[PDB]
Amino acid sequence: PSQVLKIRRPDDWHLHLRDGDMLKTVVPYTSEIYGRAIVMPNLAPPVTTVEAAVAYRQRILDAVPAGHDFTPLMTCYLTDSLDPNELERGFNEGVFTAAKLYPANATTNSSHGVTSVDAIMPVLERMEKIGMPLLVHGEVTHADIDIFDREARFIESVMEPLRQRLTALKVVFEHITTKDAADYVRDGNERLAATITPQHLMFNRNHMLVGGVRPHLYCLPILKRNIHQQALRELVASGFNRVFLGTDSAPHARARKESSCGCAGCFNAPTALGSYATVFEEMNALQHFEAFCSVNGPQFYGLPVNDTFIELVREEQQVAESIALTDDTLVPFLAGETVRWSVK
Amino acid sequence: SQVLKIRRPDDWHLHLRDGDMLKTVVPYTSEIYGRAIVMPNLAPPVTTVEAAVAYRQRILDAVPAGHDFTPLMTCYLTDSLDPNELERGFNEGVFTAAKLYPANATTNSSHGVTSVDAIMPVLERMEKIGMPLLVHGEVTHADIDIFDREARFIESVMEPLRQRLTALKVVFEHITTKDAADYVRDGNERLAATITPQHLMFNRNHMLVGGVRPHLYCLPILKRNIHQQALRELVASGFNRVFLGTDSAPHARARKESSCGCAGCFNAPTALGSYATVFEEMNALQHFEAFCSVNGPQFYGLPVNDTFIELVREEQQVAESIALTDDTLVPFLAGETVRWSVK
Ligand SMILES: NC(=O)N[C@@H](CC(=O)O)C(=O)O
Ligand SMILES: O=C1C[C@@H](C(=O)O)NC(=O)N1
Ligand SMILES: [Zn+2]
Ligand SMILES: [Zn+2]
Ligand SMILES: [Zn+2]
Ligand SMILES: [Zn+2]
Repeated sequence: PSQVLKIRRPDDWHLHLRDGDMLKTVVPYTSEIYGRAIVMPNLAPPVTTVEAAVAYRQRILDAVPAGHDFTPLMTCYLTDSLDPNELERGFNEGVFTAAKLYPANATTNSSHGVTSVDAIMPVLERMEKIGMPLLVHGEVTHADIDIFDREARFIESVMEPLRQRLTALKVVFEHITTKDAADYVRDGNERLAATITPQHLMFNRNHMLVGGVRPHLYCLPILKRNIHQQALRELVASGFNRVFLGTDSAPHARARKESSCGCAGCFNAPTALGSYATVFEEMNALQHFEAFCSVNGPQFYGLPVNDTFIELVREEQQVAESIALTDDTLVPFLAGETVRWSVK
Repeated sequence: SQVLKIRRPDDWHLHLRDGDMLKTVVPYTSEIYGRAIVMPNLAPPVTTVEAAVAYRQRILDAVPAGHDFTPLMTCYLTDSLDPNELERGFNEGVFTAAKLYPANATTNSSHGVTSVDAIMPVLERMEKIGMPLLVHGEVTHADIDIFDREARFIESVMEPLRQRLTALKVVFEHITTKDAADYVRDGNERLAATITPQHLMFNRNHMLVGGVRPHLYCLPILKRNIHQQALRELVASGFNRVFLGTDSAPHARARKESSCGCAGCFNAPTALGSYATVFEEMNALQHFEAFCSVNGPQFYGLPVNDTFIELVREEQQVAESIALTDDTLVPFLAGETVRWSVK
C-alpha cells in the first residue's frame, strides 16, 4: 500500500494567474488544491486600484470550476503615483490582502512601478500604520550588477535600510534564492518572512545550463549555484516557521519560453505540491511539510488555518508534456517526468 | 568612411558541420579567411586519417570557385586512439593538430577523452612530432558549478599536463576567464589561446537579463563581466600568443530554441567586424591585424597569408536568418546594426 501524506489544505502565498484565456486555463490547477492564494498584480496594465482588483477577483472567481473552494487574495502593485488612500481603502474593504513591491527603476513610468523606495515612503508608512504586509521581489536591477548578485545586493542596499526605517512593517521576502537571504530571514524578527518556490529547492543553475539551456527552468530571481540551493533546503528542513509555500507559478505560452528571448517563469502550479513533498522527504523533514504548506503562511498573515484536508500518495505518475491554451500550449514544471508524490 | 586594411585573416577554431549545414556555412568562412582549423566533433567524430581526408573533400566540394580557402584538419582524440593513426595523419599533411574534448563537456563530446592518463602515449607522440594540442579546458564532474569548470581545469588538468610534457605545444581554446587569461599571459612560448567574438563582446548578463537568449548560449559558458573585461584587456595589450578563433558553431534555429537548446554561436558571418569593434573600443586597432593574421601562423609555424582585405566603418544590418533546406540558421547579432563590415 502506497504511503499517504495527509495535510490541512494548503494555500499558495505567491501566484501568477494572468488574465483572459490564460487565466481560464491555469486557475483550475490552483483551485483544485489550494484554499487561498496570494494573487500577484503584475498584469498589463497592472492592478493598482481597488476597482481593478475587484474586477480581476471576479474574473478569477468566474474561472474556478464548480465546487472548488478557492479564494483569491488580491494585491496592489506598488507604484510612484499610487495614492496611499486608495491602498488603505482597498485594505479596509478586504480587497487588498497585501501590496507587492517590484524592483525600483528610475526609468519606469509612474503608472507602472517605483523609481525608488524613498519615492513611495508615504505609501509604505501607510501600510506600516494599518498593518498591511509588504511583499518584496528583492533584487536591484541596475545594469552594472551581475544577475546572480542582484538578490544579495538588495538585502544590503534596500531591505535592511527599509526595515530599519519602518520597524513595524510586516515583510515577506518573496521567492528567496540565496544563502544570503536564507540567513537574513533566519536571523530576522517576527515581522520578516519568506516564500520559497519548488524550483529553487529542487534545482540550481547547473540544471538550467549544463548539457543545454533549459528555458523552462529560466525564472527570476535566477537559479543560483548549488551552495544557495542547499541553504534553502536546510532552511525549510529546519522547521523554521517564517518560511512558507509560495509557488511563483508564472505561466508563459511555449512560444514565449522557447524563442530567441525566453520569458522568465515556471508554470509549476500543476506539480508544486508533490515537488515540495519530495524535497521535504529527501531532507528527512516530512514532519515540517504541513507547517510549510498550510500553517506558517496563515500565522504570518493573521489568517485562519484551513480546516479541510487533502492527501498526497507516494505513487509514481507521469506529468503531462503540455497543457493546451486556446492558441499555443503551456509546458508545465517537470513536463514528461515521473514524479514521486501526487494528490489523491 | 574609415577603412582598415589588414592581411587576410585565418580562423584558428571553426565548426563546419557536415551535409547541408556544411554547404550553407562554408562560404561565410571561405570568402574571408585564408585558412581555418576545422574541428573534428562530427557525429561520428573524425578519429582516422581516412575520415579526415573524406571530410576535407566534402568541405572543398562546398567551397565556391574564386575562394582561396584551405581547411586545416584536426583529429578528435579518444581514449583508445592509436598514436600511429594520429602520427600517420600528421606525416601525410592531413592532421594539422589534435583536439582534446573532455568526455561530456560539450557538443558531440560523449566519445571524448576521459582522462589525460588514458591518452599519454598519444600526447607523448604529439610532443615528439611537434603536433599542437588544442584543448577544450573544462572539467565535467557533476558536482562542479558550470561557471567554475574552466578555472578548475587549469589547476587540475592543464598545469599538470604542461609540467609533464614540457615541450608540448598547447592552444587553450576559447578562453572565457581572467584565470585563463592570466594563465596564458604568464605562460611560455609553447602556450597560446583563442578567444571568440562573443566572449569579448558580452558577459553572462547579456544572455540572462531581460530574457534568456539561447543564441548567446555556448560553451565555455559566458562568465562575469570581470572575466569579459580581462579578455578584452588581454587582446588589447598586443600579447602575441592570443589569436583569432571564432568557434563558429552553427545549429538549426529549432535546435537552439527548444526546451534544451544546443550550445554554440553561428558567428562566422559577423565575427571579423565584431573583433574590429572590440579592438577599436579598446583603443588597440594597431594590434588587430596581428590577432587576426600573424599570431596564429607564428604559433603554428605556418606562413602568413600574402593577400589583404579591407574593413570599412559603415553601419550594416545583420540578417535575421539564413535559409537551410529544411531549417533556418540565426546568425550571431541577427537583426543588429554592426559597425564594421568587410569591403
Ligand atoms: N562551444 C560551443 O558552444 N559549441 C561547439 C563546441 C565547442 O567548441 O565546445 C559546438 O561544436 O557546438
Ligand atoms: O519576477 C518574476 C515575474 C514572474 C512573471 O512572469 O510574472 N516570473 C518570474 O520568473 N519571476
Ligand atoms: Zn518576483
Ligand atoms: Zn512572482
Ligand atoms: Zn570547445
Ligand atoms: Zn569549438
